[PDB]
Amino acid sequence: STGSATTTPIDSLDDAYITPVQIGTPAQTLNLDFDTGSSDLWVFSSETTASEVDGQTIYTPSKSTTAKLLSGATWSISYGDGSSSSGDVYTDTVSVGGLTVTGQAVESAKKVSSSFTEDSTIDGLLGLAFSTLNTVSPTQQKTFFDNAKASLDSPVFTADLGYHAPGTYNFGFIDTTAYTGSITYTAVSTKQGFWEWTSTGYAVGSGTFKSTSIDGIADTGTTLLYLPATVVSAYWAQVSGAKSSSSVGGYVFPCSATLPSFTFGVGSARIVIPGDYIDFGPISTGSSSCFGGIQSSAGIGINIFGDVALKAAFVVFNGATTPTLGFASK
Repeated sequence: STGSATTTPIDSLDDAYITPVQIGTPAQTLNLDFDTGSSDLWVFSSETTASEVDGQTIYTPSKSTTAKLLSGATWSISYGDGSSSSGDVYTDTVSVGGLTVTGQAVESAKKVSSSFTEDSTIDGLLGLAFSTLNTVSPTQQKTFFDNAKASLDSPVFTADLGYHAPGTYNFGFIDTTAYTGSITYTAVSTKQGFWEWTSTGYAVGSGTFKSTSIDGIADTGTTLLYLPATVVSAYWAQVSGAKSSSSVGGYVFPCSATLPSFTFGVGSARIVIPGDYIDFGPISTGSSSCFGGIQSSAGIGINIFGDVALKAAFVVFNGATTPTLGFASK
C-alpha cells in the first residue's frame, strides 16, 4: 500500500504545516501537524477542557463506531518550547492520503497548554519519530508509520515541504519526479528516539564550505534551524545590523536586509537554503526588526534541522531495519 497527502503552511511565515487525517467511522477529518520529532498521535477532542478549545476541530470518539477506549491508558507530553498536552487513549481507524491503519492509538487530549489553544489551525499532532518516545502509559503505543510499515510497498515516508506553498507527505514510495539530481543517504542513530544524523558541514552565502560534523535531528515539527552558536554567529555576521537579542529571544536583523543563503552538507552533497527561507518577519506588527530563521541550539542540548532546513530538500525517512535519511535538492 501507499498514501499521499498534501501538507499546507498554517500561516504566511510557514510557522508549521497541517495535513488532513481521517479518524474514525464515519471519518472525522482533523488537520494534524506531522512531527518527525515526536511519537504521539494526539488530538483535540470532545474530552478537551472547553476553555482550552478555541476554533479547533475536535475528535468525538462516541460518534465513531470503530473507536474503543484503551482501558487504563493515559499520556502526557511536553515539548522543547514549553508547550504540553495530556489525556487518555482510544484505538480507532486512521487514514492518511488513502493509507489506512486499523487499531491506531489516538490520544485524546483532556488538557492542552496555551500555545496549542491559541493555534486554531492545528487540531493535533501526528508523531513520526521512533515509537520508543511514545508517552502512553502503562503500555507504550506505536506511531502511525510503525503500524503501517509492514503493509507499505517500501518501508519509507517522505517529506516535501513547501516554501510559502503546499507540499506533500508520501508513505510507502519515493516520487522520483519530486526532486532533482540524486538522493544522498546518510546514517541515522535511533539511540535518542529521533531521526538523528550528522551533517558534514556548512557554508554561508557564496562562502567556502566548512567541513565539520554537526549531529542533529530531522524534525518536521520544529519551525526553525537550530545549530551550534559558532555556526549561527558565522551566519549572522554576514547580515549588517543583525544581533542576538535576549529580550526577543534570538537573532534579529533589519527587515531591510537581503539575507544570504545557508548551505548544509549531506555526505558529499549540499542542500542550499535560500536567504528568503530564513526571514520570519517583524518581531511584532509594524516593527522594522525581523526574526531570524537560524538560531542557536545552545541550551537546547541538540541541533535541530527544522522546517527552515527541511523545506529546502526532498527528505526520505527510510524505516528499513537499519534506518537512514535521504536528502535531495528540488
